[PDB]
This record gives sequence, structure tokens and C-alpha cells, in this order.
Amino acid sequence: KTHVQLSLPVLQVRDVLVRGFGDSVEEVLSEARQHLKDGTCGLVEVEKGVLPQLEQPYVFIKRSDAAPHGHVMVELVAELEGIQYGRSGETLGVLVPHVGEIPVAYRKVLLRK
Repeated sequence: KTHVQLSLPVLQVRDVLVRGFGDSVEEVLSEARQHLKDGTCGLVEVEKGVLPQLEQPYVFIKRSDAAPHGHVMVELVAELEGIQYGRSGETLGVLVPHVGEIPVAYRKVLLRK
């Protein structure tokens, strides 16, 4: 399928054990896609003082449309030293590996894959 219904566990930034997907724009987008597919991807909601606690390059999920079965359509945009790779709508959060942290909520997304 071109789109996949996912429920992403929302993690507090201070709980996150693995604070990024890797060391290049291409690697983090690759790793984010694999974790999204394997159900091993968490979401941190972006606020003041969140991003400097996470590792660049960042992977964002961004609203791609204005929401089937409650799932907001999103796509991936990466960021490194203030340059973004991709063009999309409003940020829903930054993706990180999920390694068993207890979530505070779930974000239903429809991922363009």
C-alpha cells in the first residue's frame, strides 16, 4: 500500500534513551522508515527546549493533507544545520527509536510510504 495506518507512542523527551536515528539525512530518513514499518518508532511533540535535547539530523512528521479513520496524513522531512530535506505542512513531532519507554499518548497517522 502507498499509505499505512500507524499509532505512534508519544514519549516525553527526558525519557528517550536513543535520541536520533543516525548520522546523515539519508540514514535518519532510512532508519525512521524502517522503525515506522517495524512498529519501533516513537514521537516527541516539539516545544521550546525539546530539539536541543535530541540528536541531529532530525526526522519530523508533517501534516500532508487537511484524516481517514482518525489518522492524520503525514510525510517525513529531515533537518540538519537548519536545512530541511522535503517540503510538507505543520510538524506533529520529531521521530525517535522506541525501545520500551512508557508513552503519555498515541498519535494516529496515515504514513505516505
